Amino acid sequence: RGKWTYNGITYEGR
Repeated sequence: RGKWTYNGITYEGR
């Protein structure tokens, strides 16, 4: 956690 990547878009939520 904290990191989500989808469609090449990285998203570090927490």
